[PDB]
Amino acid sequence: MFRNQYDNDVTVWSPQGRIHQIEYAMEAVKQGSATVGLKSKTHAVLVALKRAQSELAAHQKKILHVDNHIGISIAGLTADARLLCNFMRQECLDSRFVFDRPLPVSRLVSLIGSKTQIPTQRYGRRPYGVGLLIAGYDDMGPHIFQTCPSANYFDCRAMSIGARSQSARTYLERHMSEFMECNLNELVKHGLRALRETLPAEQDLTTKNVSIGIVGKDLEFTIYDDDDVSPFLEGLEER
Amino acid sequence: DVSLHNFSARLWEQLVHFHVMRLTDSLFLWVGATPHLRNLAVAMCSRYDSIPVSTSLLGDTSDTTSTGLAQRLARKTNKQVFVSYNLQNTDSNFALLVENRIKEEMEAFPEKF
Amino acid sequence: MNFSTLRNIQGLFAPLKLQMEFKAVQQVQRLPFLSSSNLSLDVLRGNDETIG
Amino acid sequence: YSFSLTTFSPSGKLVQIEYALAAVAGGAPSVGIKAANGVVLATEKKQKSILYDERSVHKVEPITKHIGLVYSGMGPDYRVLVHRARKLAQQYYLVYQEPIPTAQLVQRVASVMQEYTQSGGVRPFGVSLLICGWNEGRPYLFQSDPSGAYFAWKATAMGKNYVNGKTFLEKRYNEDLELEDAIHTAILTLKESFEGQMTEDNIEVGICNEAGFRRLTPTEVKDYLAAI
Amino acid sequence: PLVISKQKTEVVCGVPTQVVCTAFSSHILVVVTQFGKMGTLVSLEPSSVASDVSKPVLTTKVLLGQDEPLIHVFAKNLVAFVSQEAGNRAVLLAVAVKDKSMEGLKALREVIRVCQVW
Amino acid sequence: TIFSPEGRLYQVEYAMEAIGHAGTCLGILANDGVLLAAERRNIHKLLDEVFFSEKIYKLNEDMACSVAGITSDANVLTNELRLIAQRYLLQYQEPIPCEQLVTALCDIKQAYTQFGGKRPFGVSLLYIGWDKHYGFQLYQSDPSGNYGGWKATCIGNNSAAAVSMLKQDYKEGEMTLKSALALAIKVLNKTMKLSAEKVEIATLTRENGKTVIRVLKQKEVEQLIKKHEEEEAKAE
Amino acid sequence: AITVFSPDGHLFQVEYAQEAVKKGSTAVGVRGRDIVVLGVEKKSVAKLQDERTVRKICALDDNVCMAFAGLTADARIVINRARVECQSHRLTVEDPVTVEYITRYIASLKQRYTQSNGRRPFGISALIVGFDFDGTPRLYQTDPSGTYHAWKANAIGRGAKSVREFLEKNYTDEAIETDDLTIKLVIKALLEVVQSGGKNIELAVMRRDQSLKILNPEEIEKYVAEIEKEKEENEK
Amino acid sequence: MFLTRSEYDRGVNTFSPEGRLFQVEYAIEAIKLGSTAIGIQTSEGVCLAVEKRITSPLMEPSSIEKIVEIDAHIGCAMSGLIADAKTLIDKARVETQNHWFTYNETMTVESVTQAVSNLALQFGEEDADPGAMSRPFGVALLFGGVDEKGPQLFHMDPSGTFVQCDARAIGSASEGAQSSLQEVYHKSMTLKEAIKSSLIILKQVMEEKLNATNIELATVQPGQNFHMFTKEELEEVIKDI
Amino acid sequence: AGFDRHITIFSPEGRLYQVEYAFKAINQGGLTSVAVRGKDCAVIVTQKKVPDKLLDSSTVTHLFKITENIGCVMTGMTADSRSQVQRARYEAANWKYKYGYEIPVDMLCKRIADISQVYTQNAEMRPLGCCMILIGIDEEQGPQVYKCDPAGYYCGFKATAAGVKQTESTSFLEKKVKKKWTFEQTVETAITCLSTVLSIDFKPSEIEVGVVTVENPKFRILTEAEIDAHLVALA
Amino acid sequence: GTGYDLSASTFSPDGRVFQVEYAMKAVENSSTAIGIRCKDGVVFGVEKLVLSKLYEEGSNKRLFNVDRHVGMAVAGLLADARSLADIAREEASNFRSNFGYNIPLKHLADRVAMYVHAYTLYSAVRPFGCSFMLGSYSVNDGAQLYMIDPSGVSYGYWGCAIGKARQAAKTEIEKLQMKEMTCRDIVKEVAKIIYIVHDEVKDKAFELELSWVGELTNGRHEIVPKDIREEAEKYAKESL
Repeated sequence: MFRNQYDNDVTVWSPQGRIHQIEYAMEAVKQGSATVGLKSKTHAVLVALKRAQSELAAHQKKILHVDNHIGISIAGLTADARLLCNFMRQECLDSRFVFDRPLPVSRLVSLIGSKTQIPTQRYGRRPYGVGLLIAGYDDMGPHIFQTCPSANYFDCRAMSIGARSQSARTYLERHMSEFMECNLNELVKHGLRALRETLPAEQDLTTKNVSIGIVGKDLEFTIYDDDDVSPFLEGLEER
Repeated sequence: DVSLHNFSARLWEQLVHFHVMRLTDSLFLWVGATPHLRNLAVAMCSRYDSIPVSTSLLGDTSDTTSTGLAQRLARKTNKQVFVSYNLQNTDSNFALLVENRIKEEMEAFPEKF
Repeated sequence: MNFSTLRNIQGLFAPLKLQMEFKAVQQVQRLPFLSSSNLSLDVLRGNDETIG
Repeated sequence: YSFSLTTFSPSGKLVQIEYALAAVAGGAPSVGIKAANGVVLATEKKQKSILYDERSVHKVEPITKHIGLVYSGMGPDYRVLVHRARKLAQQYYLVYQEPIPTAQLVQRVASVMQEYTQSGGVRPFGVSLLICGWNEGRPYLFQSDPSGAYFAWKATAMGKNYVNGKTFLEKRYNEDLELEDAIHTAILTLKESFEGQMTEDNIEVGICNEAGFRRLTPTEVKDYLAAI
Repeated sequence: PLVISKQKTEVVCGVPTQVVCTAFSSHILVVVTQFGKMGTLVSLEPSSVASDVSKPVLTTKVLLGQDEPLIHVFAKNLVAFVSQEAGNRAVLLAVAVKDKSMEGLKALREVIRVCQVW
Repeated sequence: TIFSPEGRLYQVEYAMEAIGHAGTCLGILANDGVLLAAERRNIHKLLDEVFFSEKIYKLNEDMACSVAGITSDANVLTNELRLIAQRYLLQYQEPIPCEQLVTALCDIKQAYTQFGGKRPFGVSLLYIGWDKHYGFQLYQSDPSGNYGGWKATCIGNNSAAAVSMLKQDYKEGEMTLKSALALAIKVLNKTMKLSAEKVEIATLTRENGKTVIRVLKQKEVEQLIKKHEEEEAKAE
Repeated sequence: AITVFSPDGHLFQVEYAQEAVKKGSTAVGVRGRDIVVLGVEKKSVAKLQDERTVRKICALDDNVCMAFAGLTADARIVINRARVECQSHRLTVEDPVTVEYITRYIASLKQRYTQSNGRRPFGISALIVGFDFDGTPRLYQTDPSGTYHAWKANAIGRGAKSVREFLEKNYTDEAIETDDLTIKLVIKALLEVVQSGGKNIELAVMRRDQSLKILNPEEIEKYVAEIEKEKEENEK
Repeated sequence: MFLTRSEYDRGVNTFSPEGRLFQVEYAIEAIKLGSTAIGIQTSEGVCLAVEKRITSPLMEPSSIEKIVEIDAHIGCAMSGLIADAKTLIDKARVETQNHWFTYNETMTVESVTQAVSNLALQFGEEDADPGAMSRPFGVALLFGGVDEKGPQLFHMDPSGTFVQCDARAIGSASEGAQSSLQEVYHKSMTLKEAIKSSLIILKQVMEEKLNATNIELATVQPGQNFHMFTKEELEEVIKDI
Repeated sequence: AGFDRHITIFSPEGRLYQVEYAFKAINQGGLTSVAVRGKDCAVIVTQKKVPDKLLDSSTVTHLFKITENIGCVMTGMTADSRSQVQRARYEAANWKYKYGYEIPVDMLCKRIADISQVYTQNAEMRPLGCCMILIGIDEEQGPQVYKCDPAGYYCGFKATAAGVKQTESTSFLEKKVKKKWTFEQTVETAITCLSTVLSIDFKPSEIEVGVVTVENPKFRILTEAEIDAHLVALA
Repeated sequence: GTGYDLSASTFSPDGRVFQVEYAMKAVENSSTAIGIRCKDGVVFGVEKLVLSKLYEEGSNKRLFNVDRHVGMAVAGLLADARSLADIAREEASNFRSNFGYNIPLKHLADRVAMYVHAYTLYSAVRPFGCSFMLGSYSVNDGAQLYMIDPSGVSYGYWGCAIGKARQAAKTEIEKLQMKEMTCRDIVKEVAKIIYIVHDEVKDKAFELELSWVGELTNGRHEIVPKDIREEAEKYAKESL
């Protein structure tokens, strides 16, 4: 009842000590489909889900390639995702082109957070409305990172974002004790099983609504789509 | 090569300066009274339209002097023309005087345009 | 004595405050209108008692 | 008895200008008289306590060799306007190689004042100015309102109880008035409704002649007060 | 002349190149072409939300041409010092170069420095 | 700066309504001249017989104008008119046409109702002048930027009655300076008791190829009002 | 604020500008074989006003004409801009402009004012007629949103729908056989909303290799009388 | 326990409690007032068909252009407010011509797409001057061209981003047109079949009668250039139905 | 919306309520300052309060050194006072660079007041809630005491006060000045005025004293031993 | 303060700015953190709540390393704290580059406090919503401890506490004799206070974060070794 005067601008503090526009922006992440990310001792895997509509009307790019050792998955606003992807690509390309060495994932994530914090304090601007999952490999090994519209980032062993990702999160929490010793095949199987939990009790994974991105040691970032996901899909059991 | 030319004239109660840079089938023209650059446009002759295709690169979208001047110059010279008109006079006939002076300089020194 | 010297002597806040004041005062600006006198801008810039 | 959020009053005038005039009318009294040869400006400089230092700030200020002014209203606005007036006079002298006429300076100051009544995010000045000058062997006296509307007068007053001062001036003005008699009349007008004892330190007097404009030393003010 | 300009040509990495610099009170115009024509047009401006306003970060925008990260990186690393040494002034760059490499950029930076007008 | 749902400009309407409370001005065009008549709302005995809110300004040697509105805005607009006329004269070695001057001012007036975030000028004008293109002329203006030519018009307070009486008692091609002055005095008396010290009269004419602009004296105004009183007494 | 979309996908300011246009006087244009006719009805006439300064039909160039309906100051600004553009094109390209060229310029200028928050739409509609170099008559219409089309006959203002229905019913290849028939058709179309007869009709015509011409009230009355007499002859 | 008023659709930078941009949604909804357009891309080329509605017999049909030619290998179809698409069309033409004039190659469809999309997202830019565009464009586009990657088809909406597609329909009857396209499109179909299917769907959805004067049709092929059908070709194709 | 929520809107009686609220914000601190000018010296005395026992008392002060020959005491909001002090130092440095000699006290006060005046005529920024008192010695005029306010008004005084109990302090000082000073008498007068107004017997660690003298024109801050000696001499 | 609390450029009728007060209230919904200055060093302690088991250990740190010799503990909005830490790092690096020696903690605190205060004057920005403390040690300067709040006021302290339960923590700290103790006892005291002022029912399980800078570390800010943390936690649990 009393929230009317304090929930229209991002530069207005509520008498309770809150900013409602940031929470509203964070609410926009759940408007996209679900994504799952997990890592092992030597590999990092991203698994995404495509929209249930027909593929004729639109082709969706859910998993994007940033560098030879970094890849991301998006859920939220397409324009914000495009802006962030361009920023990350420019940063990585500048690092390589100048210093002839790859850019650390932690440094990249810190730069992203610093850039995204700015519009939450100025007048006449709005926060970014997209969420990111970042998978990379560097001298310290595999990495999984999560980004928030509130300019917060976390270091994760496994995480899921999107619409109705609570079941996937519960599965990941339940089965997280055996990810380290798994190889690539079992890791992708675990990711697919976690992603399947966000579907109704009768639907099943298909080659036309699954995308996979894999990075790891002695293997650059690669995206598998359409008929390329058949070897990974084969071997899965009934729900 | 690239050639540079510079001239000026007094219109009404102001001194107006003109700067011309000539390239290979290209032209850049700057007009103003103070050393400022806030407008820019480009026009080219195309076979898919009767008016040369043009677009605005910098400045306010409510000012059409640069666009029209670039279009007319591109039609006359059959080149790619960049025009930066920075004069800030509300009178609409002052641009006619500017265009007449530009034309006069054009027949005066045809090799620099 | 300029922005770099002020930053090196006092800190990052002083030039930021000066530029925010300049931008806030300069909001009275429009092209298709008549000529204007920048009284507050000259007072803040400190050149309200000298002729250029 | 009435507060309005509109732009134009029901009488056909700007509301903010009326409020600024109301602010002006609450200031200290000022008196200006034009004589046969010269103009005299006077004002009340009553201080709240003996702790003040009268030799610190002044209300009568010279613009150039032959122009001075006094105000009635808010001090800081007068201070910010005086510097601009001096700068305009210096610019005119530099450009035209001749002293600026009084009318031109009044016009430019009025234009500057009017500029602030149209833009957004600003407020009008809360002062009214009396300007005196000497050109071609002929004295001048002008008064300007916060909105920038100026008129030429022969005798006028503003501030507190300005209607009684205007009545007094109307009753006791002559076309062939001399400078000494003009000074005496101005001091008498100030003495009218003074609610106190007038000394040579709580009032300011400035005069303009063919030799220029200058502010009177307190000894001269005491000598003038001795005659009354 | 209300605007001051300088020009000078050389051969960089075996291909001829022309450099022209023109100074305004709000922009610096730098032309580096190997075809004799203006190709990609890039605008570099100081950021308006920079915390360090004495040495602010630069924002790169492509006005006409192909939009790639390499273009942004090349433009920034080529005219950052020109922007900095001119008193934090905006730079308008028109570049048409066949191939882009760090050695070519370092070679062209000296030619740009020789034609200083700021 | 914002269209009403019915397609109207509230700021312009408010400015016109505010002007509707100002002083009354008159303009009558004759066969050999044109005159302006105004009402002196404020008067004091201590004014300095110059800059005494003289409502009839002089733009050039050929033109003059009258104002009903805000005095400071009127001063700004008149000053701009003077610079425009001087600049055109310097450029073309020829006096500016009256219609061109009116259009030049009206463009500035109209720009403020479309651009920026500033309020429009609350001033109405009345122009009189002579030029070789059309001779004696009389125009009018309003804050919205509209203008038009007239033969007899009035702006300010109680202008509707003045216009009605002018259209009732005005005949084209048969009136001279004396008849125009008498009609103006009658209309002003009806629309305002009138005193000879409460009005200002200015006239424009040609004297051997030279425009002459004069302001009627107090004695002349007293003579005119005495003649009007004699005529109205003889009528009854 | 400006540039705000309605829930059903409309710009509020453009609709309000069109509402303002709807209150203007009616204008009718008809394209013939070798003549173009424009006609505007007069909303009100004051006997003290000069008719030269309130005309709603203007000539942009030697072969282009224009009529408008809506606000007058905005129309004046647009007309001045179009005239300057035509003069500049002639001076630079040493070729006459075309009707489509000037129509596209006007439409682009109108559209540019619906983009930013610091401006407001114009709020006028225009009808443009003329002849090309090869000798082809043209007729175009523009609206405040920036849309333009080509027509054989059209109307704007009050009663526009009724006049459009009348023109659709009565426009045939045998009704534009001659200039007199075309003028009679325009007058008949305009008389469908005017109740006072031919005294409130302003008419102008343009012929091939000829300048703009304005018909006199005597000619208008003669045409009206001929149309009426034909009406009773048909009615028997 | 009181019912109060609350609105979130006043500005373009305001989020609703559920995380939505109502101004952008309204700009997208503005496209429903336009005519229907259909675009199909096959292994042999791209086919574009649009409906033009004439609101009065006094109007000139030739004055309505809803299919334009960006270059010798790129075409476009509009739906919505035609006055808004002029800037985008001019920008695309200028970019393509400038690239050819400078380098003597042809831009890719993706490059022209990015160049156009940079301008359509001017609202919401970090340092956009107030004198530029401040609202989303009220028009949708359908780009079709042939590049070294083969035929391609792209779609844009007032949101400001392009998305690749295989068979897309826009306009007022987009739902029915897409429903019809779903059961017709297949990967092995040819250009003539695409033209026939698009014409059949247009006839099904149009309220008026298909008479080869109220429609437009164009195709792009790897061998030939952009081609727009004439009256005789349109009549010959329609008479097959 | 409203005549008191806008800094650039006059009230029907011609008042600016935001400036009055800024004046009221000075009393939020709860302290009082007194400045007294002598024959050849100037003395500023302020009240020190350190209630928390976990707070380092060496970091709490209100006396500042603008220049080697100019002192200052601030009353009001702490952050605003510190920002004002930094701005004053910057202005003094700029004046020295531009004109080749040290800025006078009256000129510095005038510049500060001119800066403060702009905040009252624009709606996008607010005035600072603090009051500044400057002391110094002129080459050809002697000791000088100046005072500022949020409204932009400044004047010179023989004795002045700021903060709470300002009216009582002025009433006390008026009688002494009218009755009618050596270096010892100025400090004693200031301390006696503060003590009588506050109705508290002072301790050497409860006040701060800063002085300037013609013989030694450099601003100096007294130590606790010196303050205790002065208190013993007074009592 | 209704009607005067929508902007930071507005004064209340009693002379208050309510946006800054709301910003300072925004710190009270964050977990508490304390810092105690000792005879030969400063010890920090943070009560950190666990969000989920899917996060790696060592993420979402609230004890930063501003430089080689400065430690920082934050409370409130995390992004604002990170930006302020970046600002502090930039200031320290600039001072090192110019003057050639390590910046004193007083100057760094003053610069950061002025930067924070710069955001409480205009209506185009909003005040920061975080508080933090700085700690340092030197052979010729001893131990230093400072606090900066959203209003922009900095002071030196002997014992400080920020967060949700700062009042109870301050009351507990007031009973200590830290002026004569050592770090090896201050760590246990900090652990005991953190365990005491924690709410078991309202908040779920938590973890304890500890650090010092002092003589035994030779002027460096580091993390407490695991054995010392375990001993301190055992002592706190057995005392509680």
